Amino acid sequence: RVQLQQSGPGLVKPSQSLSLTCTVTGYSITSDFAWNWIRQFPGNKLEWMGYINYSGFTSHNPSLKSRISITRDTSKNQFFLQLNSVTTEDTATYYCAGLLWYDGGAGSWGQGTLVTVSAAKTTAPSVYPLAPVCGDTTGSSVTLGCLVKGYFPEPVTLTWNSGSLSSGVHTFPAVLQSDLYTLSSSVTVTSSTWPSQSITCNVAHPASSTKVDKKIEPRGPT
Amino acid sequence: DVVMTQSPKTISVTIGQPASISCKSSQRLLNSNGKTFLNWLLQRPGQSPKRLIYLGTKLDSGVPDRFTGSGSGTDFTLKISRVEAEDLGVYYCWQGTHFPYTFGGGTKLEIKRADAAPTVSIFPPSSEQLTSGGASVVCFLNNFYPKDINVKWKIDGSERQNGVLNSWTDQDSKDSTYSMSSTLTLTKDEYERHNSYTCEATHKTSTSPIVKSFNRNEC
Repeated sequence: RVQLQQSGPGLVKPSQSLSLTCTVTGYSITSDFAWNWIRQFPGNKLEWMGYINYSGFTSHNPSLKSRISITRDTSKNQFFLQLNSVTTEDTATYYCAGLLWYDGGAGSWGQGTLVTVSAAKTTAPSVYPLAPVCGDTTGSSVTLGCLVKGYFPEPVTLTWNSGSLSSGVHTFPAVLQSDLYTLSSSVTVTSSTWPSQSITCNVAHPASSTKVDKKIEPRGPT
Repeated sequence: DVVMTQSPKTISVTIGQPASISCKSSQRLLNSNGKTFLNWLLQRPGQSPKRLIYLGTKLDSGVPDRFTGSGSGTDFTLKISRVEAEDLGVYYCWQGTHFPYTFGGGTKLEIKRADAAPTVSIFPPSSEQLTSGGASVVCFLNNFYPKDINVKWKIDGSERQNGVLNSWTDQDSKDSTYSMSSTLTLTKDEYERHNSYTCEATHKTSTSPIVKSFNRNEC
């Protein structure tokens, strides 16, 4: 089946342009579909931006007049979005989405790419271990965590033990303050398993090309 | 432009019970060849919207047959015959009959479940952060139901309301609960001045708050 994936810069300065790519696999972009760009703002709000269809015909929302171009490269099986004159109001998650031309069926969306429109500087996070206090480790479960502080822009990715530890995890939405984000994640395991089975939070911040693998050490002798 | 109006804004449903939600369009969506370009989609937490129904009444590819779309003209309905926890999320309608194509504002499906008290955990600043100038104290309030909850921070037994930042997860489909994180940020110097730090959670499972504390400089 058809699979779509967005790529392109995640941070754009005001008055410049966003330029995104959708790579389609599993289907030729010259057959059957309309290839759409759709964005999502804070609040469940979805806006249809436009399409380029299988023959290269295009259509776009009048809400974007003069600012949008949707194009394709059939040799690469990709289609593209350019949105110029951006402002902070264009900060959104951008999705590519194919729907069949004949009936609107088979809709297939990419994972989405965040585009932040801001003058603020890219900043790598500090990743801090959240080790449980002694008195809260004597029960049958124990909670540990990781604090990802001071980064810009979003996103980060966070896993525990390289993704092998996925149950009992809560990763929270980041909070923004002063053009920097802070995120936390908790993980809960059977207390008898720790510290014999170590626990590491793996954080990546693609925009600064930085990764931190922080092992959580107990408080107390290590 | 066509306005797509969804109701209700939110619905809470017990597992195994039906659900029904409505989408009303400001113009008819039938086209000149007999097709109605009305789709329903579901966006699960942290995912893209995904297909459910298309052509007004047709199950889209691979979608569970528990989902039924009905209606014509301007008034459409999505029914779930029996809700599963993984159905939780925001359901959207979409029209492709009239340019420009437009989406409804979304209906959030919440799962109703038995009350659960939070599990509360408090964490001191890391040594690494204390070498830096700042000090964050973190409290997790995990796996509770229903979703309203309150956290109060105390330093040396006195309430601290400044420097607190909270964040909340969406409902979990695995156990239909909610979780919250609260972080109190101070300067390193203010943290090192005081001794005891306390996170208090008040929730409807108990009449008194759940209290977790630590002393700085004790394990």
